[PDB]
Amino acid sequence: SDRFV
Amino acid sequence: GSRFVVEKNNLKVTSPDSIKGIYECAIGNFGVPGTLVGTVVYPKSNQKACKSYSDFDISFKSKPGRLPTFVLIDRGDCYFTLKAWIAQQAGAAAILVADSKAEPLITMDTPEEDKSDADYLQNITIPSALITKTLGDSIKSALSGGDMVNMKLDWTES
Repeated sequence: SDRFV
Repeated sequence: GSRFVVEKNNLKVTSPDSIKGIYECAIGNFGVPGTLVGTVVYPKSNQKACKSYSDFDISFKSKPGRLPTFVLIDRGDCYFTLKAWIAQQAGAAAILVADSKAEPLITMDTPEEDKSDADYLQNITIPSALITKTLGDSIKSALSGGDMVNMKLDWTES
C-alpha cells in the first residue's frame, strides 16, 4: 500500500 | 497483496457537528515530529501543492491567538513529499492529503530523488496524513458552506 504519488 | 498493511492513526474532527467524529488516516513515512489541534483550509488555487504557494502570494501562517492551519491538499501530479515541503514553506502546521480515488488508505512513501533535490527530504517537519476521498469530500462540503472544520491530530501511535 506504499505510493510515492 | 498486503493492500491493508498501512500504519493507521486516528484523527478527530471536532467541528462542525455534522461531520464531527473519529476517522482513520495514514501518517506519511516522512517528517514525523504529541497532539495538535488546528483548523482546516482548502486553498482555491494550487490545490495539489505542486508549485510554491509563494508564487500565488498564499500563506497558511495563522494569526496570533488563532488555531494553527491544517491545509487540505489533493493527491496527484507530484510526490507526496514535495506537497508536504511546499505546504511547510507556506506556513501550514500540518498537511492532509485527500486521496483522489475511493480506496483503502495508502502509505505516502519517500521517492528516490535526483542529487539536486535530495536534501529537502531531510528537512520536512510538519505532520502529514493521507485521508480518504470520502472524508476529504466531507470536509470540502463543510467548508464551502462556511463551516469551520477543526481537527485534532494524534501521531503518538507513530
